[PDB]
Amino acid sequence: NQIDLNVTCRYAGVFHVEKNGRYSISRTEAADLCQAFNSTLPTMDQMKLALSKGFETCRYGFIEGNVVIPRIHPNAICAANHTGVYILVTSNTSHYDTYCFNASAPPEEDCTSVTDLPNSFDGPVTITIVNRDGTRYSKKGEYRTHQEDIDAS
Amino acid sequence: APAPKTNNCTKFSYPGVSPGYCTERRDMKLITKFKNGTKVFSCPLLTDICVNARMSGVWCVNNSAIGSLFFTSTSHTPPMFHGFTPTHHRRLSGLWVDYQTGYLYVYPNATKKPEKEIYCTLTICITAITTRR
Ligand SMILES: *[C@@H]1O[C@H](CO)[C@@H](O[C@@H]2O[C@H](CO)[C@@H](O[C@@H]3O[C@H](CO[C@H]4O[C@H](CO)[C@@H](O)[C@H](O[C@H]5O[C@H](CO)[C@@H](O)[C@H](O)[C@@H]5O)[C@@H]4O)[C@@H](O)[C@H](O[C@H]4O[C@H](CO)[C@@H](O)[C@H](O)[C@@H]4O[C@H]4O[C@H](CO)[C@@H](O)[C@H](O)[C@@H]4O)[C@@H]3O)[C@H](O)[C@H]2NC(C)=O)[C@H](O)[C@H]1NC(C)=O
Ligand SMILES: *[C@@H]1O[C@H](CO)[C@@H](O[C@@H]2O[C@H](CO)[C@@H](O)[C@H](O)[C@H]2NC(C)=O)[C@H](O)[C@H]1NC(C)=O
Ligand SMILES: *[C@H]1O[C@H](CO)[C@H](O)[C@H](O[C@@H]2O[C@H](CO)[C@H](O)[C@H](O)[C@H]2O)[C@H]1NC(C)=O
Ligand SMILES: *[C@@H]1O[C@H](CO)[C@@H](O)[C@H](O)[C@H]1NC(C)=O
Ligand SMILES: *[C@@H]1O[C@H](CO)[C@@H](O)[C@H](O)[C@H]1NC(C)=O
Repeated sequence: NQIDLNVTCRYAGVFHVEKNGRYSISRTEAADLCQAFNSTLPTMDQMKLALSKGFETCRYGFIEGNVVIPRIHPNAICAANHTGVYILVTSNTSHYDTYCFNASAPPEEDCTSVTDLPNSFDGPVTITIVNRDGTRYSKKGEYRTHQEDIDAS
Repeated sequence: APAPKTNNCTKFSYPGVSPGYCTERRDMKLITKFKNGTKVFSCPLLTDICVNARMSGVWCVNNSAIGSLFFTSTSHTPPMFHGFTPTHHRRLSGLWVDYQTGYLYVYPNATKKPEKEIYCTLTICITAITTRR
């Protein structure tokens, strides 16, 4: 099996992770993914600080306690032309992307390549980090601690 | 030609969705069918809710977007259509979007099962209210 993880630059430590090119991360997998990056699900305050430093996406992703989308510039297909952090009302079983907060990141924008999942563990999956510059970093292992996430493929 | 008939404002909030929140639905409504077999579909708008909100629709054909729609509503008016933006590079085969309404015409040769292969992803976001920290 292969898992591809597309990662953005970090803004006040917050970054966006998309798995396998589609909305595919469960609530339980999201926290495990951030922890494999030595990171945590952001608080809303952390997300708002990231937004003030230049962070926006056009994707829903988990934070602590909610699924959200951060917007700086109005775009009609990203939270329907709104700005700010908007919260998605959703079932707890739906899959999205995830956001993560790294406490050792710089306060501003950090676009250096991410080269490892430092807290991955043993397993059979080839896990590939895909950076904005096109470089990719692969290792064999696992990061999911919930068997339900592994069984759901 | 099919076009929305504006309903009276019946509700002034969106059930279960507060300012600062969005919700998404993937569905479509059959607006009309013609004697020639062509069907006309719409995004699944709730047409009697007058709340300050903005909405996007995306026409999804076999899980690929063909273009997007923008709407707004207010305390004074139900959802109002503000245009379609195509995103497809190939010409559509057996499909045509009416730029005046955002409705999707499906000619009979496009597919035998349009209801299974096509939907609109409709996202409604209830506009945040300005308050103090
Ligand atoms: C099954 O039957 C149904 C019901 O009959 C058919 O449904 C019809 O579908 C066609 C499309 O396939 C629709 O026609 C298109 O309508 C566009 C919108 O028209 C309205 O708005 C404009 C602008 O406000 C008005 O000008 C129009 O006025 C016309 O109609 C009124 C009365 O309704 C008349 O009084 C006028 O004289 C006009 O005739 C409407 O109010 C319209 O923009 C579009 O027109 C373009 O395409 C045609 C050729 O297809 C050209 O003649 C025209 O000049 C336009 O050309 C532009 O686009 C083409 C296409 O890319 C380019 O090649 C050109 O260079 C140019 O850029 C067209 O008329 C129609 O509305 C709809 N009818 C109903 C009742 O829903 C189904 O098609 C049929 N199914 C099948 C498989 O046949
Ligand atoms: C969505 O995808 C299906 C599957 O590819 C399309 O079904 C095909 O339609 C063509 C029509 O030209 C037929 O020749 C094929 O035999 C169909 N394949 C299958 C597997 O059914 C369908 O047309 C697509 N829908 C739209 C609206 O594009
Ligand atoms: C002001 O009070 C409001 C409740 O009456 C609310 O808590 C608001 O917080 C903002 O609410 C928005 C939705 O209307 C968004 O969710 C936004 O992210 C959120 O900060 C309060 N405003 C402030 C600036 O604290
Ligand atoms: C609005 O309400 C009136 C009074 O009940 C009704 O007669 C009319 O048909 C409605 N108008 C619209 C545009 O729905
Ligand atoms: C279907 O019908 C439309 C309208 O006449 C035409 O443009 C298209 O080429 C036809 N063929 C297919 C395979 O959709």
